[PDB]
Parts: sequence; structure tokens; C-alpha cells
Amino acid sequence: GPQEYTLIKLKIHLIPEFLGSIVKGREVFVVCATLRPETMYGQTNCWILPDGEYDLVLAFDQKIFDKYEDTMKECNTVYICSERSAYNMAYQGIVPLIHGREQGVSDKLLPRIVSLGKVYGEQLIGTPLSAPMTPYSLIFILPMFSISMEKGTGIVTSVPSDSPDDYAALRDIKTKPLLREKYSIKDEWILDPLEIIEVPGFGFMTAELLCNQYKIQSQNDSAKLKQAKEEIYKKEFYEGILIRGKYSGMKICDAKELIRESLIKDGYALIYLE
Amino acid sequence: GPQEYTLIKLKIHLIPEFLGSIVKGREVFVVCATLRPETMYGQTNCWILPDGEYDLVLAFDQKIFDKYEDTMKECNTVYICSERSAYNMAYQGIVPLIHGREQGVSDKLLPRIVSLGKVYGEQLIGTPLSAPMTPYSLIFILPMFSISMEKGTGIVTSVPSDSPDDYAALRDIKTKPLLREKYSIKDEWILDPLEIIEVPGFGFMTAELLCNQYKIQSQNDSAKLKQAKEEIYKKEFYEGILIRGKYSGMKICDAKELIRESLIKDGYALIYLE
Ligand SMILES: CCOc1ccc(Cl)c2c1[B@-]1(O[C@@H]3[C@H](O1)[C@@H](COP(=O)([O-])[O-])O[C@H]3n1cnc3c(N)ncnc31)O[C@@H]2CN
Ligand SMILES: CCOc1ccc(Cl)c2c1[B@-]1(O[C@@H]3[C@H](O1)[C@@H](COP(=O)([O-])[O-])O[C@H]3n1cnc3c(N)ncnc31)O[C@@H]2CN
Repeated sequence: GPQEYTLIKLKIHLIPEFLGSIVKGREVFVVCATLRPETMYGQTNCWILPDGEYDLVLAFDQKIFDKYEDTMKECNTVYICSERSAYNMAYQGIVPLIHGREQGVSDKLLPRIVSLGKVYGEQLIGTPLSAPMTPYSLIFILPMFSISMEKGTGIVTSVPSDSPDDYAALRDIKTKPLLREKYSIKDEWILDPLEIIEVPGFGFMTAELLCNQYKIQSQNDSAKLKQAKEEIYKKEFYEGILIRGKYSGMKICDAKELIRESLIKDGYALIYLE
Repeated sequence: GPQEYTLIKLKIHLIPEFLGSIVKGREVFVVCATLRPETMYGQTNCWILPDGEYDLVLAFDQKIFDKYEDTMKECNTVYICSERSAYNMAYQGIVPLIHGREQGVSDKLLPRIVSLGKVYGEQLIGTPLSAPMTPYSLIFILPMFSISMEKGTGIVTSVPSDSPDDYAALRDIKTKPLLREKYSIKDEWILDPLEIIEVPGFGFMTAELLCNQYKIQSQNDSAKLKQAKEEIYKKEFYEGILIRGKYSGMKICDAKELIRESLIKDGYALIYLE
């Protein structure tokens, strides 16, 4: 590193009781790291690690505070993310830090994030979200088992048309009916992929082709997925043509940063480094 | 961590040729991390690791830039510090980042610091510096061998009256005449300690007493130094009375943050986390 990402804010549309008691009326967002802001037009769902443990982090609504109470008064926004990502967010001014009282005495200043609580990925499966740019009104949180808690926020947005991982993990849900009974996954949470990008070689549903081309059978086949992902990434950046949005018609390489800046302008996204 | 520090900017008063060719007319500062902003009244010298390798980092004069040339135009300030500290500075907005061209292709953004070059601590020994708050007009860079390159910036300010390390390392220079011949250390670079803080138990030159009390013989006796340092730190914060500056008369615990904020206001210091 360091590597640069776009942090995508997915707004919880209906906050459940178990969070509502802790967040007390604040806006809550699930926050995902992506390398591909231009693909937000094709989001079908959101991915979380079922046994991942995530923080409920107090965030700026968009200086290190001395009082917990003043931060709590001044921030009306919570981000669900890995503790680890929250610290990176803090260094970079995205969430507040306070001078913590949890250890030591007043002769040292120990900056800490304000974490209201802890939440397991499992508990969030089924949560409705307003996401930017996708035509779907609401998309839903679903389990992905390939998620590393040591990268990004541990939360990942799903664009199955142009991500081999996302295609593979949604297919595992679509086929394996034990998986759906287990996590109590309703049918209406599983949304259809969307055509968003033309790749002149492969057409408009490039992730499925590549998953067939590498003979990928589930989300777990990581060595092959890695090869699919590296191929799709470069070919789509240089040769992919957007068929959605303001920059419809343009190549990804020419539109990507413009799309990213409009998401940032509109409050859907932030620049993030780790 | 994370731990909070004050970054002290020590301005090079006479920039030598070997740096002048690389920095090309820019203001240069040597940057030190301290836990004790209130002790800047007693600075006698600055400490560097002789075989430490430091960056010449482009800094804001006080958004990730796409062009090296625009950063170079917009920044007239260089900070000498460890590469590692510079990255922390970058995350925290203290020095610019650029989208680097050193590896890969334009499909990924790789934020990098702008390092003009490399410099060994040895090469800086004898450099004259304007430091804040000390009565001395100029203080000088000298070698300290206990410095860890994995902490702070690898550069440390020297307050021998109230730091056991600083007292011990200056004494090693004062006594050991081979050490002075080796690094070519002139006499006029070795400045006398200054009384700055009364500790009701020990008086006004508390570091020397403690070095005697722990029977500390050189800067290398780290296990004992650790005990001296932990004792002096807490006793001075809670019981130490300043005899210098605007808050002369006051206890350190009441003056410390006020002093720190005035250094920040006046452009001598910055808040720094690692
Ligand atoms: C690798 C190509 O990634 C692609 C390719 C196509 C598309 Cl359409 C996308 C992405 B990408 O998914 C996120 C993020 O961008 C990408 C970050 O990859 P890097 O190795 O951590 O640098 O991996 C995914 N990611 C982020 N955090 C993750 C985590 N904790 N665990 C597993 N995967 C994660 O976003 C879109 C929609 N998913
Ligand atoms: C430990 C008490 O430190 C004292 C005690 C008294 C006084 Cl008057 C001072 C400090 B203190 O010296 C710096 C800095 O503050 C302190 C940081 O200690 P922590 O363990 O890295 O958190 O250690 C020192 N330090 C910073 N970076 C260092 C490094 N890379 N290597 C060795 N020591 C370093 O500042 C003043 C003037 N020197």
C-alpha cells in the first residue's frame, strides 16, 4: 500500500429494533470499499461476512474531541464497518476521534473512535438499503463467505454482471437451497443482474462468461477467481463502454473519475485509503 | 495505538549544498515527535540517528494530486523525517499525496508521498536550527544512538533538564572525546541545559537527579531509563510548575494544552497520530 478506494454509503432504509435502541434516531449507513465506482449502476445487493463482527461507528454528517457527549451531540450519522477501517477513516477525517477515558490517566491523550456497539454480519442479512445509481429502489444485505475482514470495511457491494466474485456468490445463493433456508433468505431479496457495461469481446454480461471461461464452480475457487478478476479489471477499464448513466456511450477510462466525483459531490461516496 | 503527539518543526537556518541542490530554494524543517510540548523552553539541541535514513518530503506550506509538477509548484516546504512517519503525515493531511506513476498502469490509483531524496542522520550532524520557545537563537543536530526509526519521525528534540534520555545522551557527548572527534562535533554545538520546570521534590534540574537515582551510566541503559522516564513523566505532569513562558507559575497539567495550541497557532507545531 497505500491503495486508494471509493467508500460507498448504503443507507439503511428501515432500521431494525436491535440497532434502533443503540443508534437512537441517527441515520445509519453500511459502508463498502470498491475499486469500481463506475459499476454502481449495476448493484443488485450488498455482501456481508456472516460471522464478521462490525462496529457501529459514529461519523461526521458532512480536531479531536475531548468529550464523548459533544461528539454524540454533533454527529447524527453512524457507519457500519470493521473497527480496523474505522481507524483509517478517523486518521483521514471521515469519523470523529475522542480523547478516550478507557485506560490510563489524564497525562496522556489517547485518541479513539466512538463505537456505539458491535454487530454480526449474520444479524444484518435482509436489511433494506438505498444505494446510489442502481435502478433498484432497495437492495438487500446477503452473505458472502469469501470476504476478508482484513481488507476494506468487510462490506462489499454486489455488481454480478461485471464482478466474478459477485456473480459466483449470488449463483451459490440462487442454486443452493439449504443456504437460503439457513440464513432465512427471502426470494424478494435476490435481485436480477443488470446490463451496464459493454466489453466488445464479451458483450454485456461479462462476469458470467468469464466464470464459465475459468470453469469457476463456487465463490470459494479463489485461485481461478483471482485470474478472472485481474483479466476483467484491465480489459473493462481500457475497453469497457458504459451503457448507463450520464456518461453512457463513453469508455470507462474516460468516465470513471467523473462518475466518482459526482458520487462524492452528491454525498454517496468518499475517498478512502488503506 | 493510536497515540497522539505534537510534531515540532525545527527550521534549518543555513541549508547546506548537498540539500540545497535537491530542495531548490524551499524552506526545510527537521520534524520531531514529542509527548511534551511544554518543555520546548529548554531545548539545547536536536537528536538524529547517525545511520538512520530519512526522506526529504515535500510538505504543505500551511485532495490527492494527479501531477508531480503541480505539487512541486504548490509546495515550498520540505520536512526531513522517516518515510514511515511521512505516510502517516499524508493520511492526516500534513503532506501531499500524488497519484504515482512508479508502477502499474492508469487503471489503478496509487497514492504516494513526494520524496525528493534520501539523507543519512550522520550527514545532518551540525546543522543549525531555529526552534520555538527556547532562549537559544540556534541549536544544532547531534547524534543519539537510542533512537528507534520505527517510532515518531526518527528525530527527537533535546531537553536535557527534564528528559533522562536527553541528559544521558548529551553527557555521553560531553565526556566521551572519541565520540566528538568521530562525528566532528564542534564545542559551540554543545549547549548548556536550561532550568524550565520546578518539581517540588527534586528542584529544577530533575533529569540529572533521576539519572543519578537510577544509577544510569549511558544512554544505552534502556531498562533503567524506562523507569526514570515513566516516573518523571507522571510526576512532572501532575506536580511540575513551569518557570518559563506565558504560563510561568502554573502547573504543567493546567498549561500544557494551552502551550501546545499556541505552538500550533504560530505554525511551529502540528497534531500527529501514529
Ligand atoms: C478485485 C476487483 O474488484 C472488483 C471487481 C469488479 C467490481 Cl464490479 C467490483 C470490484 B469491487 O469489489 C470490492 C472492491 O472493488 C475490491 C477491492 O479489491 P482489493 O483486492 O481489496 O484491492 O474487492 C472487493 N472487496 C472490497 N472489500 C473486500 C473484502 N473485505 N473482502 C473481499 N472483497 C472485497 O467493487 C465492485 C463491486 N463488487
Ligand atoms: C518517553 C517520554 O519522553 C519524553 C520525556 C521528556 C521530555 Cl522533555 C521529552 C520526551 B519526548 O521525547 C520524545 C517523545 O517525547 C517521546 C515519545 O515516546 P514514545 O515512547 O515514543 O511514546 O520519546 C521521544 N522520542 C520520540 N521519537 C523517538 C524515537 N524515534 N526514538 C527514541 N525516542 C523518541 O520529547 C521531550 C524532549 N525529548
